[PDB]
Amino acid sequence: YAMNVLGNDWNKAYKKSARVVGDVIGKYHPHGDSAVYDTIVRMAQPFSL
DNA sequence: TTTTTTTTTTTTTTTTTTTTTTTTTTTTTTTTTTTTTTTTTTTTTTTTTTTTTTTTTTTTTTTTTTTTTTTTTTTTTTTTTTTTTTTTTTTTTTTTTTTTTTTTTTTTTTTTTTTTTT
Repeated sequence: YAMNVLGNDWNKAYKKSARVVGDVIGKYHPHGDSAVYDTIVRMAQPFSL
């Protein structure tokens, strides 16, 4: 939801992971960074999903 | 106004314990030295027809010493018991998976101050 609200569309240019993690932690997820980034890393990598 | 009782932290330095620097013994690790395997070719060894004079088996008969034989008494064999080892259920502990809670370190760059050595 944070990546959709930011506008991280698949055909648009990339955005840094720090901005997305900061936006998620600031707005939606109250559980602090370094665990949202692990979920993002797992969702990105092709041998896990 | 002078004088009298009591209380504790310090002059403490010494005894006990703890912490921190040390170096003998069995378990790793790199080296040299000896067991394995594949090619060349090479004189050398070795596979297969022909002839040949040989020397051991099969007609026949003989005996004697190993094959018959019965029996006493041993002694290896088997029985029970118990110990030692092997092997497998049982239990315990530890590790990895993915979202969470927490933290912790090493260096550049300059300029100024402490803090030891000569």
